[PDB]
Amino acid sequence: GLPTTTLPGSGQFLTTDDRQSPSALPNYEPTPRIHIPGKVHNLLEIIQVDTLIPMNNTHTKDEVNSYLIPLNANRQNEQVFGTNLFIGDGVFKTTLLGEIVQYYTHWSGSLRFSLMYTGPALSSAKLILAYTPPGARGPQDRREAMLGTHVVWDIGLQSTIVMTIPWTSGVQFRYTDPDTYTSAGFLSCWYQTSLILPPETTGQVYLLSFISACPDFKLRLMKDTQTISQTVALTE
Amino acid sequence: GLPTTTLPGSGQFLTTDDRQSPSALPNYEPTPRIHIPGKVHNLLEIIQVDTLIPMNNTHTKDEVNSYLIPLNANRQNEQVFGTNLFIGDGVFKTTLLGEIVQYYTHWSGSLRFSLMYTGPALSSAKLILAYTPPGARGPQDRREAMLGTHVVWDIGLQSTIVMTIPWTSGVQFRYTDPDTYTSAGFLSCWYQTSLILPPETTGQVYLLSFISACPDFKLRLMKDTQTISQTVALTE
Amino acid sequence: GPALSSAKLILAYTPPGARGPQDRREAMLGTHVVWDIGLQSTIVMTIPWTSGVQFRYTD
Amino acid sequence: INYYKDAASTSSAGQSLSMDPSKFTEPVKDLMLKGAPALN
Amino acid sequence: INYYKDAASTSSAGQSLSMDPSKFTEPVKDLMLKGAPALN
Amino acid sequence: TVASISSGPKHTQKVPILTANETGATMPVLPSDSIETRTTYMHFNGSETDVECFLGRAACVHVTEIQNKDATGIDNHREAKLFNDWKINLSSLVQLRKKLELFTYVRFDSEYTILATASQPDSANYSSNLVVQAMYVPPGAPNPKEWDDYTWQSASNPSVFFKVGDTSRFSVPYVGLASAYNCFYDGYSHDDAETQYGITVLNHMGSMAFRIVNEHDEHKTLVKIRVYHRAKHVEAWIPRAPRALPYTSIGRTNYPKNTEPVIKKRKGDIKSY
Amino acid sequence: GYSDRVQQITLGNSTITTQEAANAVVCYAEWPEYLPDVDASDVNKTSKPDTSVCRFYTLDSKTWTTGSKGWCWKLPDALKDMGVFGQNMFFHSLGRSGYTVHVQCNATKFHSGCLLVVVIPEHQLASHEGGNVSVKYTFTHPGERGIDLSSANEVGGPVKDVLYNMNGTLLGNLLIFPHQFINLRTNNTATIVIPYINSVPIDSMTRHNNVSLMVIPIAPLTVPTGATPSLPITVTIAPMCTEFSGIRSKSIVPQ
Ligand SMILES: Cc1cc(CCCOc2c(C)cc(-c3noc(C(F)(F)F)n3)cc2C)on1
Repeated sequence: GLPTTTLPGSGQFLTTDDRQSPSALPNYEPTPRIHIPGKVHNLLEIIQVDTLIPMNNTHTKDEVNSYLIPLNANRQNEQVFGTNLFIGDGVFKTTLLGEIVQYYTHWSGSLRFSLMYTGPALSSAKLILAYTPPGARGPQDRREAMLGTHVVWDIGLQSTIVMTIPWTSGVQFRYTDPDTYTSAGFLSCWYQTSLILPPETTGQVYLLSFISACPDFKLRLMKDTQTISQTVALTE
Repeated sequence: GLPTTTLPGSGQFLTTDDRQSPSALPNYEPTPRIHIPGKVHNLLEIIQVDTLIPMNNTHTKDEVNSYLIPLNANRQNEQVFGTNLFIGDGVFKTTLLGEIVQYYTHWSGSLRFSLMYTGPALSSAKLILAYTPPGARGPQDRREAMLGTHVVWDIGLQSTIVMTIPWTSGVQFRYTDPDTYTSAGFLSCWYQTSLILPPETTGQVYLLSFISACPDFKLRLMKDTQTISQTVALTE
Repeated sequence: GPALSSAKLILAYTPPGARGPQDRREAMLGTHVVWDIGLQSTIVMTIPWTSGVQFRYTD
Repeated sequence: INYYKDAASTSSAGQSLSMDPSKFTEPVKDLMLKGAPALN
Repeated sequence: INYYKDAASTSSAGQSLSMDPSKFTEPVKDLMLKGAPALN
Repeated sequence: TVASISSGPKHTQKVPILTANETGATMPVLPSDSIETRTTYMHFNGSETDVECFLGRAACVHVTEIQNKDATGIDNHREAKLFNDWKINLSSLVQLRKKLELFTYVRFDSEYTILATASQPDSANYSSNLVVQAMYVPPGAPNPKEWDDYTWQSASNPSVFFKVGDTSRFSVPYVGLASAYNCFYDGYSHDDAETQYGITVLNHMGSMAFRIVNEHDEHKTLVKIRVYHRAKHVEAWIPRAPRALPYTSIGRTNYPKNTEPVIKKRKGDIKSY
Repeated sequence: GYSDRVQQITLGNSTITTQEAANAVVCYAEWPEYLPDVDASDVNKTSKPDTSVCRFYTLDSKTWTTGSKGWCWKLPDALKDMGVFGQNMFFHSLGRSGYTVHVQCNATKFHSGCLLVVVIPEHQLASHEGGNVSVKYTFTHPGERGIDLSSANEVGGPVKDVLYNMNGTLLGNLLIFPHQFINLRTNNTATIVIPYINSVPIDSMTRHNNVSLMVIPIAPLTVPTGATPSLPITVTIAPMCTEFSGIRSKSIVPQ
């Protein structure tokens, strides 16, 4: 008999431990693997795919319309939209990025924010997207927004503009859960010139906004999400 | 003393675990082995031996007659017999194949179904055996059966016809326990021409049917069978 | 038609043995070309020699 | 590694990996070739 | 060191370390170069 | 591994930030494509976001109950909870379900941990040392009818015997009939007008029965059983939209009627911060 | 002068052209292929009709109006009645196939609108009744007509809320699936090549729909002053690398 001394923790069940255990089905031969396209190895792989942002929260219920960012003709200087950058809440909470991000406590890296114009081909416009890094308020006019990271977007043949929100922070990681010290800043869009519609054309044109992560992205400290729950066990 | 940490599961008795244990009879010398014919290494070995199928269930009790498939003279087009292919139930349930198959949860492979004619030598007949793969109903006439896997059997000198039920499935394994998604199809037999008896010969001729597995066969996930039980422990 | 107009048509060739198609679905089942009207103004659809006998009468 | 002196105390043997059904499927005196008439 | 005979009983696999997002991010037929007009 | 390269001023015909999302592609645009950057390193591998790690921890997948009490006169042991069973499935408790449903097909080995805890709601002179028996009853195996059936002999079915208050642990190889488990299934068991729809017809894994081996004591003991599942040697295919609305049933994608909006509504403008 | 915008696809005796495309998507970057021996289970030699089934079939056109919610088709269901492909579908126990989906919708440089064209593998629909109600066979087998998301619920049918993808997930995240947009100002066609995706080598083509195709208006249709307030949308699908196995009687399916 090999002399041993059991240590504290013996008999405990740590849901996170990774040990060996006897197989209840010895000699069982599992089914052969066959090729299946679309294999996923890391969640960081899929958050690089962008999905639509319900930037237009404003409605009384979930609607296709919450994804449509309204643009108005012949408006100058004015603001198109705005939002803080707590990717684990607000407009981002239901996106694929926000959804996956909420399975972790910490995040870091650069975000990829895109805008696709859907107005008529014969219309034109120049908008300006701006990222205001933490430390100051969300910009209240174009001049203020323009002083920080921004992109002047000329609408045309190439329908989409991709503005990056470069990782701008002192501490190397932020909490996915909205935390002040760890705030990411603000995102806003303004009319650089203005939206011009062609003759016989009337009303509203919309912008579609997307969000995804850059290969920059890091996510850590896995945890349960606030995006799902139940009161009783489900039954068949 | 070697420091250790006991893990969850300690003290458990998994009937399926395979460990070492002290011998209660140290230095005991077991009896020498002698040669004994008929050694069995794998159950897949014996299910390749075919046994009789009680295809003729129809009786009020178990009888030699449930193994006799009646054949009638001067009948054209008509059906001789039919059965679904749930090898773990129905006609197959009591056969060696069905019996062994029920000790496992999953099965896959090809089945070997045979028919041996026992009518007089001077009689003749041509029958057609058909296998209808899953997705359609059991055939209701020869034309329908003939559209699928089949064998036209000419009765003669060689008394037995061996029709294979080739593994025809999408999913690579099926449940031995009758399950719809996992159904194997149908088996039927019809008169290709008809049974002709010679002069001074009268009545019924019978067919004997056999079932066995091809080397194709796979069986997995061992389990208890529904073919045996008791209410109280047996005594001497 | 005018440059600022648009259209998508489908040309179909129905080889012998069946009637002239009576609707798009029927025509679409045979040799065809979906033509997108645009910059290149002309669509060229070939009527490939589809026959058993190697020659036909002009009459 | 075996901790005990007796053979009986060791764990399971591991797949025989022999598998020859013929002693049960073809216990005939004269070899029968698949395809050749069973009764010549 | 593995204490059990079956593969299923071993512990976690360890980082795949493959990581190729392109099958989801760029599943396009004609390769698109960053910087080149998306629609030429 | 660099996180960002050094990148300076720019004035080109090459516009990396102008794309066409209607192509269906997400161009890999980087910060260095739109701003002047400095060199930084990743110092990160992404270990914790590997699917092996994501599904690689134990999650409670089922809670059930059995009890030790005099069986005398009980006509339905199952109903009396003299023994109980669980129609095995991983979509009853929502936390693990949402994770698994992040993919369409999933393949892995499973490590189970069963925790049994005792409870004596009314007058008892002591807590008894009960032994639980968890037996796996695959489709086709005879189901127990009485807490002390011949079925508990478990000659071929695998089963564990462990003390209440203790834990049971073992792993199971990938037992799917196909090459992978389906998290979703847009089909039926056969072409029938009334048959069930969804993975309900695919995930037919039998069930596991639990019972307390001990005979009854004077008092009654309530034993609660919790099953935990940990996936290992993971493979996942076809990522999908995460679940947004609450679940209503095991296996179906059904969501409750008159459900509340899941997307937050702004306390103000679309211009609000 | 080759462009991402101009394309030609020829399958069998059918050809498609488009002068306003936006490249083309190949699901998970994998082109369809036949079933290799190493992955096969079913021992039957398979049938490959080739050009007689691997050709473009055009479904009935849909009408996009200012109030359209979207449409949903299922494969192979949508082609269950298309020439020889359909016949083979019911005469065989098993089958496997890939497809080239081509959605068409043209307007003018004055119109505006944006359709999301996406392919969803194993799109298991939800019952509008909630609880544990099922969705009867017929309702997930609409055939060529497809399911109209703006139509009313019906007993035994699926929920049709565009916002929840008919399955309890949000519309905005449909982009994780191989998709493409038809943004009238840029586009006029969407093309998606679908490889066979399943957890089994081959499968029943009547009781299981491998993927469903959805055409969903995101940015609503907008027509110029006094113009017809509608636009037609046409869906053309061509099977590719189609294999059939286990030929027999021919299924008789619900309704
Ligand atoms: C999806 C999905 C994947 C799975 C795998 C279920 C595994 O099913 C089991 C379980 C839960 C337990 C045992 C088992 N073997 O021994 C025991 C005992 F200890 F519980 F008896 N349980 C065996 C199988 C095949 O179920 N749904």
